[PDB]
Amino acid sequence: MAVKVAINGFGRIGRLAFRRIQEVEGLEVVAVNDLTDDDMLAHLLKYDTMQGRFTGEVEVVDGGFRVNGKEVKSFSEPDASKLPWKDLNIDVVLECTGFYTDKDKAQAHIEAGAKKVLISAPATGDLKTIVFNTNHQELDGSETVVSGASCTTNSLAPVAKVLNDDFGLVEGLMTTIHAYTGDQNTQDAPHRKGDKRRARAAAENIIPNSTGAAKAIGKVIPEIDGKLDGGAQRVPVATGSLTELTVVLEKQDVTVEQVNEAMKNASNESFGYTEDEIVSSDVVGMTYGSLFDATQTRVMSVGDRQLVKVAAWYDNEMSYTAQLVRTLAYLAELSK
Amino acid sequence: MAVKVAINGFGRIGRLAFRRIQEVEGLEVVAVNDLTDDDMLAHLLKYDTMQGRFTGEVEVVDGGFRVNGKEVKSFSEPDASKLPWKDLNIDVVLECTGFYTDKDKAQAHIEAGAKKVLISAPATGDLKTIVFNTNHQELDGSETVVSGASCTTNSLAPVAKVLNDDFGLVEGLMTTIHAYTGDQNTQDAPHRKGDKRRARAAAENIIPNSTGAAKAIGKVIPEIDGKLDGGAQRVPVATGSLTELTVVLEKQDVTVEQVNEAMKNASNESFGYTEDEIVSSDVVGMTYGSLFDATQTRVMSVGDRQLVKVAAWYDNEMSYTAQLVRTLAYLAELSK
Amino acid sequence: MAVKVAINGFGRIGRLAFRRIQEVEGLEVVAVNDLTDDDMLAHLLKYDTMQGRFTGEVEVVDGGFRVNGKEVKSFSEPDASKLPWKDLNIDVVLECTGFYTDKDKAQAHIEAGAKKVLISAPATGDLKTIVFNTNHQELDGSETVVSGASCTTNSLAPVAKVLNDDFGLVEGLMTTIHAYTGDQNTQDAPHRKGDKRRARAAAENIIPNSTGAAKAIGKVIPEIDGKLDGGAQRVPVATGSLTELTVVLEKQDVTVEQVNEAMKNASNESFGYTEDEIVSSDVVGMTYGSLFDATQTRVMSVGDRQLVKVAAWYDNEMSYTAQLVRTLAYLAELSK
Amino acid sequence: MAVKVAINGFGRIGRLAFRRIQEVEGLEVVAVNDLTDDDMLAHLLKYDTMQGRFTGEVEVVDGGFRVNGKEVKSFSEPDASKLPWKDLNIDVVLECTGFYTDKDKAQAHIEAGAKKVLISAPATGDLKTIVFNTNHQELDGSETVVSGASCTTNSLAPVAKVLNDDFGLVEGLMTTIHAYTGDQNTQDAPHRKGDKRRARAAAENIIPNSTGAAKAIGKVIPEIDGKLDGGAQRVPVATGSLTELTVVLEKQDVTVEQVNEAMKNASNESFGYTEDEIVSSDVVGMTYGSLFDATQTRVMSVGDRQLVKVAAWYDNEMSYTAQLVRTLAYLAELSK
Ligand SMILES: NC(=O)c1ccc[n+]([C@@H]2O[C@H](COP(=O)([O-])OP(=O)(O)OC[C@H]3O[C@@H](n4cnc5c(N)ncnc54)[C@H](O)[C@@H]3O)[C@@H](O)[C@H]2O)c1
Ligand SMILES: NC(=O)c1ccc[n+]([C@@H]2O[C@H](COP(=O)([O-])OP(=O)(O)OC[C@H]3O[C@@H](n4cnc5c(N)ncnc54)[C@H](O)[C@@H]3O)[C@@H](O)[C@H]2O)c1
Ligand SMILES: NC(=O)c1ccc[n+]([C@@H]2O[C@H](COP(=O)([O-])OP(=O)(O)OC[C@H]3O[C@@H](n4cnc5c(N)ncnc54)[C@H](O)[C@@H]3O)[C@@H](O)[C@H]2O)c1
Ligand SMILES: NC(=O)c1ccc[n+]([C@@H]2O[C@H](COP(=O)([O-])OP(=O)(O)OC[C@H]3O[C@@H](n4cnc5c(N)ncnc54)[C@H](O)[C@@H]3O)[C@@H](O)[C@H]2O)c1
Repeated sequence: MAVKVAINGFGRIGRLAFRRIQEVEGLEVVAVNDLTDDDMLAHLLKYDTMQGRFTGEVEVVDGGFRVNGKEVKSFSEPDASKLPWKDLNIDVVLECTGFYTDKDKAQAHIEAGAKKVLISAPATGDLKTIVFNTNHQELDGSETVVSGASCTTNSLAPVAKVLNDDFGLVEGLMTTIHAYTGDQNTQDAPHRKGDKRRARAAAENIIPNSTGAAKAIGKVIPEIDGKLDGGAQRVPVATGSLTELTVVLEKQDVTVEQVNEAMKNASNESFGYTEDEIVSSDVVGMTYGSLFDATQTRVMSVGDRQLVKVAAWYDNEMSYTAQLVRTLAYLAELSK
Repeated sequence: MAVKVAINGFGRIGRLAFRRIQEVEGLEVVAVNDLTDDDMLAHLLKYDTMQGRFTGEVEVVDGGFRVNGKEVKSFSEPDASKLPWKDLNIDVVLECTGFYTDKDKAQAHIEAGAKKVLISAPATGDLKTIVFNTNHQELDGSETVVSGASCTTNSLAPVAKVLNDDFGLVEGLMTTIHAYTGDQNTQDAPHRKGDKRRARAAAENIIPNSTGAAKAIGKVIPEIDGKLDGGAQRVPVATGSLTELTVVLEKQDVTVEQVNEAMKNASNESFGYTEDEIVSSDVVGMTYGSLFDATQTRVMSVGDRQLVKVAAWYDNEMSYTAQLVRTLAYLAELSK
Repeated sequence: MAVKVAINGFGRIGRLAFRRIQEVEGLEVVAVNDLTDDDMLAHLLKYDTMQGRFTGEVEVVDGGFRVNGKEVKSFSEPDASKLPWKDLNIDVVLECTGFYTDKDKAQAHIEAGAKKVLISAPATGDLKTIVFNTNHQELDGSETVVSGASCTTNSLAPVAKVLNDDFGLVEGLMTTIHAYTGDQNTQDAPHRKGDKRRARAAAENIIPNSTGAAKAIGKVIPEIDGKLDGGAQRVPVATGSLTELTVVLEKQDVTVEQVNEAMKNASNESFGYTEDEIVSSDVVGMTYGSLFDATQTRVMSVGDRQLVKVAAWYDNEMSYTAQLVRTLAYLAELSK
Repeated sequence: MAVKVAINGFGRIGRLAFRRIQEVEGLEVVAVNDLTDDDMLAHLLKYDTMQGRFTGEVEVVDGGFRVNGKEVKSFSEPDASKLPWKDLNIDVVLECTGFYTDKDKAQAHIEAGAKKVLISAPATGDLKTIVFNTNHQELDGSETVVSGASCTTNSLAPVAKVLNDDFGLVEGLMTTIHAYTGDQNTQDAPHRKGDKRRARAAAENIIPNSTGAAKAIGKVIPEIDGKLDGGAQRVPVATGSLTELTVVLEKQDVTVEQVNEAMKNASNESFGYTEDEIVSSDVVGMTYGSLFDATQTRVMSVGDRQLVKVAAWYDNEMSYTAQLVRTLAYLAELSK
């Protein structure tokens, strides 16, 4: 029998993690918690605007919903500490609500009976922040709370690591041209968090916004802590994003071909490499955490001084989710 | 000195009502209530994605904000019954939160000290529902709570009235191809009201939805109560909407020219008439409650049996708001 | 060996017909003609914004491109009469350029050597217009030029037939809320055809437009010729469309349940039936020609007089394409 | 009497240039040329998706259209060399077709009888490239063909000049997150220029693309020739754009406040300054060629090595047009 997973917050990441977990043996979602009725949950699992119809069968049943014959218990409890995790034998909670993004707060799940908690976002507190295939080996299995970092962090980390390992990273600035997300308002309206830019119509604007991804890349790659920073422009695509990274390197006389070859060599199931002139919708549903795009590599040289820019695609939904589920699996396998 | 208006809910309609009130003498907004800080409020008044920069000067001051030298007191009180309306001499509350859409609930403003309440939506309970220039003369000045109807009701009313007055309305069905609004989710997510369609990405879908507009047109035009019904398709424009009305008329041998001439004759500052082949973005900001579009008139005749279809544009924002503020002005003038 | 297909115009419908043909045994595309280089053709086959990555392998070769090991000859010839159809043994041309939508013009392919021509649109001239599973049996195999009708015609036909067969169709009007297409301008600009509405920014507007679908439904269902008419509102989704049909029926005391059951009974691989509260993106990629949506049925009754409204979803792209390919297959099978 | 202007290509820039010219005394548009009928031209002048209704009156007359009582002659001649510029006394052609972007080609207008040509784009050949208020004083009045550079170049120039003048520009890389434009396809289709990216659905994608803006900034600012490079991401807003510039400076220990103060001091009617948290739709219609946005300034410092990033907004339409008309006015004034 599988590792028993409970998803807290059946949102974009929660539901896609659910879908992704269907295709990973030894992981089962036995429970889902949100703030809504079961008809809504089943409906949002079946139908997904950007990610497509769920392929299996979804049925509403007493106390939850059944997916391909398998019963998922569901709950409507805003306070995680009151969830029946001890009774259900939860091995790991995928904390995907956006409201427990901190070690202390996530501990609610451990009190409620979960053995571990993996947060679908950056989190404050004394915990590890993990981008799979960049630093997942920093896990030893004894962690009770882990962060899977952010989508952007997952797109950035393998890129920054190659730049650092192969060229020496001096410093850099990043912009992610990022799809709009649920914390953005549909029409211009007050924003819960006081952000005057997330306050504006999501799908009608280029919207500058913050992110920690680059500032907190040091949590994932300690040897470059403090060397990156940058922000985001939220733009009107519902999913699919691009990280542009502009860097100063230690190596001199760096060429486009050298940067690209180095990226290619470091490719794996988390870090994709393409030379095709693709655009954002081509990466919707992709399971790479980061797709390095060699067509966008630039090297500006003035005398002995070089700036190097690179760009990596990610589906800020599915790319992140696939990374999150890998980390989940690995976290489980090490714990047993 | 002016009629003293308080806007409850500085939302899309609230803020646009504020802007529209700036250009109507004898009306002042002296107070605004919402659920946010003053920086947000001032910012959302200044900048508006679809409706353009606010032309005057907006400044944050102690206890509110100043618009062109005029002080607006602001509040952060989700329970209307606790607002200082008595102390401020509120003559009318523009109820624009979407949460007091019922005579009894809106009564909280009366208890708080407001003389009158006008609700920016259809509302249940023993009150009048008013589309300016279609039934505003049903007001006598003694009403304490009034509904300004919906945007769709305001687009539909003058059209249905002409159809009825001039041709006899037997029955009809309506569809409004309607811009998305703030009650719709940015990304597929749980919907507060359990509506599986309003739950979906607002700007990425054709989304079928309900409305009362047609079913409750009887509140505005009693002589055609129960003769209309229909729904909405929410589509990805951030504002600007079209109402398509398909009717069976008692008059025989009706022609396109007849329908069109009849609409033109009935035109005023609430009901515009056009023969130009416009599209939705051409009516953004317009102050007609309803723009009859003659180019879309159709008459299908099979023997003696005719179906007649017409279409009317409205800016679900500014068109409704202009109607609302006319009704507010009139309600005030009759009260004195 | 398969029926030998040439696709003229590797556009939206051309490429999707290509994809669809890959999964239908006894049909092969041996030739493609457009107005561009092979790199472009291959690229647009591989990547598709709304329809997803092509699953197989696509490679540019000398004189064309190779798909999963199979060679496709390609051409760049604007005058179809000059195509090497005789030399290539073309059994059927999928005419998908939008520029040969007439029997006489399409004859260019017969002169160039193709045995038959099937047009991806309504076409003038002495030829048959075919919606698969509604009137495809009107084909005997001796036709040299055939039209596959339009996307709208395919969504409307099975619906209209069931209304007529089961209830008696007196008359009706139709609106399709339709995704924007390639003959719509990106930004407001002159339009090649003089259409002041198709001239406007496709993805920023609700745009009223014509269609023949309903006026020429008589070509597909002769027994209701002249009884339907209507138009379109083009809206900003890149694909996925909805047909609303409002009708007068002969049968009295018709209920929603009756209309819905009658539609359900008529369902097949061309005509789907759903009771789920889906939205346009849920039909992207679907292969039904028409998805009847029971949640949108309405019956308006005033005394003895009834209006009945129904709505059917279609992917104006894939739904039409799947229909087109079925008709192509059938046309081939009857010819041999 | 005014400088007699003829607009070649009544497109986005052409029509907006027309509108802008209505509010600049001593400039008249007496003639317009495009590839379409007068009804379309007049319609597209009246109605504008992003830029709003034309305020004055537009009327179709014999041989052109009348704007506020003033006759504009119109033509339908793809070959500029055949235009009746001698007969009409054209002082300056605003070359806005996108098809004459080269000194030699634009010379067709001089042969046709125009005294001068100003091109609404970067242009090859022996001519000056002008960004108003950055290098317009490089004009002496004897030029017959001039380029007004690109929208991006206009947003970047005043920024780059300040960085250079005040800090010493070593090198930099730029990204413009740019609104989609008319040479982008509506749906994925072959692209006239073989660009596999401009080939994609303009409003559904983040689309990487080239620009010369930065590489040819050296035409406008010769003292920094060859020190900048960069590209674009076309995203789904219909207008309004942001230029991010990441730079290495000679001055050490630069702060955010220094960069911002430096930008503020250089502000004028071409180069605006804001500290407001605006978004793209807030700059639609603005007449600054560049709006420097202080909220986005970043300085990354690792020991003694700094990267400085800044961003300036521009309405790629109206910002560019306003700059183009300023350069037109000035070019005329010096010529007389
Ligand atoms: N959308 C993305 O690109 C993306 C990518 C990576 C990481 N993330 C992170 O994942 C988290 C969620 O993001 P999302 O886009 O899935 O958001 P979402 O809003 O789609 O989903 C959050 C869900 O949590 C539910 N919820 C809220 N409070 C709850 C409570 N206390 N108890 C139970 N359920 C509750 C909501 O009802 C909602 O369904 C955030 O921290 C976010 O930053 C998002
Ligand atoms: N938007 C339209 O096109 C449209 C048209 C006509 C009528 N309406 C109606 O107007 C009302 C508001 O619409 P909107 O589009 O402006 O929505 P919105 O979300 O912009 O406005 C809601 C505003 O009210 C505030 N609010 C919510 N609860 C509150 C509380 N109890 N106390 C104080 N403030 C509170 C919110 O913070 C927000 O500012 C709804 O009834 C809606 O149906 C909307
Ligand atoms: N939803 C839809 O877009 C859809 C659905 C049903 C039917 N149709 C019809 O099918 C046809 C094609 O539709 P589409 O959207 O795929 O077209 P499209 O705009 O994508 O382009 C069709 C292709 O024809 C090519 N072509 C090849 N030879 C040509 C020549 N001789 N002249 C002109 N073009 C040539 C063009 O380059 C283009 O790639 C049209 O008749 C259309 O109305 C489209
Ligand atoms: N943001 C912008 O759209 C923008 C900004 C700066 C510069 N520009 C540049 O200005 C130019 C115009 O751009 P646009 O956006 O207005 O393009 P557009 O397609 O909107 O307008 C081009 C117009 O020229 C017409 N035309 C008239 N005579 C022609 C002929 N002889 N041959 C070919 N076409 C003819 C076309 O019908 C069309 O209306 C291009 O160089 C473009 O790069 C565009």
